Amino acid sequence: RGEFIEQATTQECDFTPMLTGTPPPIYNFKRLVFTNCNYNLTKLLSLFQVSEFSCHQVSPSSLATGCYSSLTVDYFAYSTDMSSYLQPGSAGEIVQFNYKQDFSNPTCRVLATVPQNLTTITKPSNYAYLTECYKTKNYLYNAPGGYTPCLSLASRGFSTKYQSHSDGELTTTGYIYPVTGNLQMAFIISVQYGTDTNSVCPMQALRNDTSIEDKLDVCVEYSLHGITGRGVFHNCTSVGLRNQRFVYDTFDNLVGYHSYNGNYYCVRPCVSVPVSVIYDKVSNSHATL
Amino acid sequence: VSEFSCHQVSPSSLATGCYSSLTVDYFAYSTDMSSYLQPGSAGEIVQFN
Amino acid sequence: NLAFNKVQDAVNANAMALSKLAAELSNTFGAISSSISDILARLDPPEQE
Amino acid sequence: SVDMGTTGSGNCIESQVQPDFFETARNTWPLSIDTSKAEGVIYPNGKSYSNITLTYTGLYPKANDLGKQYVFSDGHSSPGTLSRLFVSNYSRQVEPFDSGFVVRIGAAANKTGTTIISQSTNRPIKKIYPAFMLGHSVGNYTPTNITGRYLNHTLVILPDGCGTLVHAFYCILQPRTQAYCAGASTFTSVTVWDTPASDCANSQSYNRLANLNAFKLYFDLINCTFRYNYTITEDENAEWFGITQDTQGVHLYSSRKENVFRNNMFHFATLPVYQKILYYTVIPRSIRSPFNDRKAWAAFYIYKLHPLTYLLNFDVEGYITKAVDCGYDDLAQLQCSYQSFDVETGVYSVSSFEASP
Ligand SMILES: *[C@@H]1O[C@H](CO)[C@@H](O[C@@H]2O[C@H](CO)[C@@H](O[C@@H]3O[C@H](CO[C@H]4O[C@H](CO)[C@@H](O)[C@H](O)[C@@H]4O)[C@@H](O)[C@H](O[C@H]4O[C@H](CO)[C@@H](O)[C@H](O)[C@@H]4O)[C@@H]3O)[C@H](O)[C@H]2NC(C)=O)[C@H](O)[C@H]1NC(C)=O
Ligand SMILES: *[C@@H]1O[C@H](CO)[C@@H](O[C@@H]2O[C@H](CO)[C@@H](O[C@@H]3O[C@H](CO[C@H]4O[C@H](CO)[C@@H](O)[C@H](O)[C@@H]4O)[C@@H](O)[C@H](O)[C@@H]3O)[C@H](O)[C@H]2NC(C)=O)[C@H](O)[C@H]1NC(C)=O
Ligand SMILES: *[C@@H]1O[C@H](CO)[C@@H](O[C@@H]2O[C@H](CO)[C@@H](O[C@@H]3O[C@H](CO)[C@@H](O)[C@H](O)[C@@H]3O)[C@H](O)[C@H]2NC(C)=O)[C@H](O)[C@H]1NC(C)=O
Ligand SMILES: *[C@@H]1O[C@H](CO)[C@@H](O[C@@H]2O[C@H](CO)[C@@H](O)[C@H](O)[C@H]2NC(C)=O)[C@H](O)[C@H]1NC(C)=O
Ligand SMILES: *[C@@H]1O[C@H](CO)[C@@H](O[C@@H]2O[C@H](CO)[C@@H](O)[C@H](O)[C@H]2NC(C)=O)[C@H](O)[C@H]1NC(C)=O
Ligand SMILES: *[C@@H]1O[C@H](CO)[C@@H](O[C@@H]2O[C@H](CO)[C@@H](O)[C@H](O)[C@H]2NC(C)=O)[C@H](O)[C@H]1NC(C)=O
Ligand SMILES: *[C@@H]1O[C@H](CO)[C@@H](O[C@@H]2O[C@H](CO)[C@@H](O)[C@H](O)[C@H]2NC(C)=O)[C@H](O)[C@H]1NC(C)=O
Ligand SMILES: CCCCC/C=C/C/C=C/CCCCCCCC(=O)O
Ligand SMILES: CCCCC/C=C/C/C=C/CCCCCCCC(=O)O
Ligand SMILES: *[C@@H]1O[C@H](CO)[C@@H](O)[C@H](O)[C@H]1NC(C)=O
Ligand SMILES: *[C@@H]1O[C@H](CO)[C@@H](O)[C@H](O)[C@H]1NC(C)=O
Ligand SMILES: *[C@@H]1O[C@H](CO)[C@@H](O)[C@H](O)[C@H]1NC(C)=O
Ligand SMILES: *[C@@H]1O[C@H](CO)[C@@H](O)[C@H](O)[C@H]1NC(C)=O
Repeated sequence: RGEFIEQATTQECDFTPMLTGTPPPIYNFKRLVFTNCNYNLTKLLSLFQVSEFSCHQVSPSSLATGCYSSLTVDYFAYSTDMSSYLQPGSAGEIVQFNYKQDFSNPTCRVLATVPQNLTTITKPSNYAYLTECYKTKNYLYNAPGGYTPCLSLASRGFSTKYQSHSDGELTTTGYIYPVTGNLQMAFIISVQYGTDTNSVCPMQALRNDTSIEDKLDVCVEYSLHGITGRGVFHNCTSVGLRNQRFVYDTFDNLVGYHSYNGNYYCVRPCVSVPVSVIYDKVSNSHATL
Repeated sequence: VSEFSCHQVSPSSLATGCYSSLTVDYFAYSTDMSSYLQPGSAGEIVQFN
Repeated sequence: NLAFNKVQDAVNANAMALSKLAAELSNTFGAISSSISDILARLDPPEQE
Repeated sequence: SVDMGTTGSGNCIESQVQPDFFETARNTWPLSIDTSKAEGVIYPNGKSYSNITLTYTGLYPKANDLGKQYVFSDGHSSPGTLSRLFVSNYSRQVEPFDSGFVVRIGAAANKTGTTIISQSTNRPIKKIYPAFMLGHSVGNYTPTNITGRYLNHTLVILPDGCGTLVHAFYCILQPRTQAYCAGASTFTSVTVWDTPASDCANSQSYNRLANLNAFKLYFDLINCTFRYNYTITEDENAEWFGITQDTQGVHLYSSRKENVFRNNMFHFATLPVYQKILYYTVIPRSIRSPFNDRKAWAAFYIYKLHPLTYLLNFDVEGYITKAVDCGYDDLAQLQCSYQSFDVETGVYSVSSFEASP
């Protein structure tokens, strides 16, 4: 029967490193992490022509309309015709020696093309990836979400197909081929829920604050610094740490909230009153308790 | 045909069985925009078209 | 005394029935959450249903 | 890159490396992890609990762990003159990072103690902060073949301002060739120093860059990715500090964040260091105090973190007051199974002995 909305004024997330310069090869992928900020999703999507997406325990439209504790993006230059080599359970060199997607958090894999005139991203000369990485053969495979152990060796650069570099203990080999047409990229996105007192929010999901003072003891929808739900609020003596802002019980259900007005509110799920019916068949009449 | 995705039915069953009614919506559409028609897409196609 | 212990056991059986009833609402049964509000917030049809 | 300030010039100060005066039977002051006070426990992120007990899976020290002791000393001094620095051999030791660690700081402050430089002299003990280098690959310092050199980007954490500031930067460390510096033939250890006569003379004019200036004499800082600093309130209370790393970067924790009179550590920073940290080394400090004003410095203790299950008790205000390490013994397992510190008298079946290949 109402809405309870409280949000803090935050800065804008910094995506400029991704939108300027040359994206790296896959084995040297760049990672960005965001917390306690807002970002314009509609603008970002209009800079790219998506060719495929695959998500796990989340959907892109929910990312557009809700908030999360943090947002991690790994990105690199990647030819779209090699898409199958990034699939889970692939047996090829991409997963073994370059990038292996982690599935411990909700995650989505996106491939896209950079339109020729639209952006300030610059093209590399070649696409590139590693074909092997071994200790003298004792192969060394990527951990999920990690970097290849051969990363330092590979930074010497690759000038021809199947050129090798060694340092005495590690050896790695590289493959290169030219970029033709518009540049193509890959993005690996993951989010977390309920690990911070503040949130990351798309700009389209923001709403004006409202008060709870005239809505006590009734069921309302709430959005408190990105944490949403339904519940009934009541003014209470303060318990728990105010600077942690949220109080939970043993089942990890929210039971309290410290407001920026200075008060503490007990929180309960929406309740329903019992009803019983007394019926007499002979007279066909009824009453209620 | 370049792709198909079905939900609670298969094209071969449509070819070999009967049904109470059949509804078809159709339009011109570039195949390279296929991902924008997927469920849960965040783009302008699902929002406004 | 055994009889007093039996009294306390009767009371405890009554309490345990209710506690087991309430605890089952936190079982995910292999879904992404035990809360319907979270499921509606994070997924889209048909995966939502 | 970010500016790291003015490049160093001149010579480094000599250090006398003498471990037999530091790791000695007379300087052993053991302190173990006491779970009944929840020592070394990191508080969960983004929430709190009030007046309940529950189990929690995370990174925790092992119960009754002794850890590892470290002690810093004044440098050599005579009336009117300042001489060589005096240190142990911590600068050449390289430790595995594994899952991270926690540090107990200033536990013996307010007690009378030895001035390591002089086995007879005794002083009241003062708190001193540690300094760290953390990185992904290590080698020898090139001229002397002394171990402990950090290659490529290195994370440095360095206290400063007479205990009112700490730096945190990620840059390549390029050795200098001047006398006693990291690229010279007379180098013995990376030892940072401050001069309290000119640095800590007045609480309104604390030198916030003295330790950083000393570090820059050993190395030229190149291609730094970031430079942060955090302000600290000066006092003599015991403290806890902690560090971990995961997909989202390096996390730093401190008991000063919420209530320094409680020992719970709270998250206060995340650093964008995404390549896995494998090694760390303590950077020794040596205070150039004058001969008339000589001091004793509190030892600090490092305990490793492990992925474990803990039983946590929260009071009404939300602090963690006591804990149980579930895998320590059979009684601890029984308590964790019942999610309670108070169990009835009885005979119980518990988890069987683990059989792994
Ligand atoms: C605590 O941590 C902060 C953050 O790292 C430090 O702040 C930086 O301090 C340095 C000085 O050490 C500042 O550097 C100077 O910036 C001037 C202006 O910079 C503009 O551009 C930068 C980059 O975008 C912006 O960050 C900044 O806000 C300005 O918009 C330059 O003009 C200075 O150059 C001159 O002096 C240097 C001295 O070494 C010479 O080498 C140059 O040739 C030149 O003569 C200089 O680069 C830096 O701007 C500060 N950053 C911020 C965000 O404030 C604190 O110093 C540190 N505090 C401590 C350790 O006590
Ligand atoms: C997220 O990013 C979006 C993309 O940057 C933001 O959208 C843009 O917002 C600006 C500011 O409101 C708009 O600029 C104005 O547009 C109007 C309308 O332009 C059209 O009509 C005029 C004639 O009336 C014509 O001259 C133009 O060519 C257009 O046909 C102009 O009248 C204004 O002068 C001004 O240019 C952008 O148009 C708009 N872009 C899009 C694609 O919508 C969005 O605001 C960001 N969101 C947040 C919350 O920051
Ligand atoms: C070394 O000695 C100093 C001085 O005695 C110690 O600092 C003081 O310690 C006491 C006891 O913890 C602090 O008392 C508390 O103060 C707070 C203030 O709000 C109050 O709420 C508590 O009820 C309690 O009275 C005192 O404030 C503190 N003084 C300072 C300047 O911090 C110090 O802890 C000792 N160090 C060691 C290692 O024993
Ligand atoms: C740092 O100094 C300590 C103390 O001298 C060294 O440990 C000793 O090493 C010698 C030589 O192998 C052994 O005989 C002693 O038993 C060790 N002492 C103890 C207390 O264990 C340590 O090796 C030095 N670390 C270096 C040089 O990296
Ligand atoms: C770093 O220096 C150490 C010595 O501090 C080197 O270890 C020596 O290795 C040689 C050649 O194998 C042996 O003959 C010596 O006996 C070793 N000395 C000691 C004290 O153990 C080590 O090889 C050097 N490391 C690198 C990476 O060059
Ligand atoms: C990381 O540090 C190492 C050690 O300083 C660098 O290694 C040298 O790199 C050059 C150029 O590739 C080679 O010619 C040398 O043989 C390397 N030395 C050793 C001991 O391997 C390495 O280049 C640095 N990596 C990055 C990414 O800058
Ligand atoms: C520090 O960064 C600079 C800038 O990227 C590096 O200088 C580049 O080095 C490469 C490899 O030698 C050259 O191809 C570029 O022309 C250099 N660019 C500029 C602007 O000088 C430098 O190598 C890095 N320093 C290290 C790793 O010690
Ligand atoms: C094109 C390969 C044809 C191989 C024909 C017969 C192979 C015998 C057994 C092969 C194992 C199956 C590998 C399948 C490769 C899938 C692509 C990938 O995992 O990235
Ligand atoms: C090409 C987009 C790259 C964006 C990089 C990082 C973005 C930060 C968060 C983004 C939300 C995920 C949107 C995924 C778009 C899938 C395509 C679609 O739903 O139709
Ligand atoms: C929300 O607040 C802003 C700032 O006061 C105001 O401009 C805007 O009109 C408000 N929106 C609504 C829908 O009331
Ligand atoms: C809520 O309770 C607190 C503490 O009892 C009280 O100070 C405060 O005024 C109450 N709030 C309102 C809106 O009455
Ligand atoms: C805290 O919990 C104890 C144990 O159940 C209970 O007796 C006590 O009343 C509680 N205290 C408060 C202040 O709610
Ligand atoms: C360091 O080792 C090298 C051999 O690798 C040797 O030539 C050199 O003299 C050594 N330096 C010292 C100071 O022992």
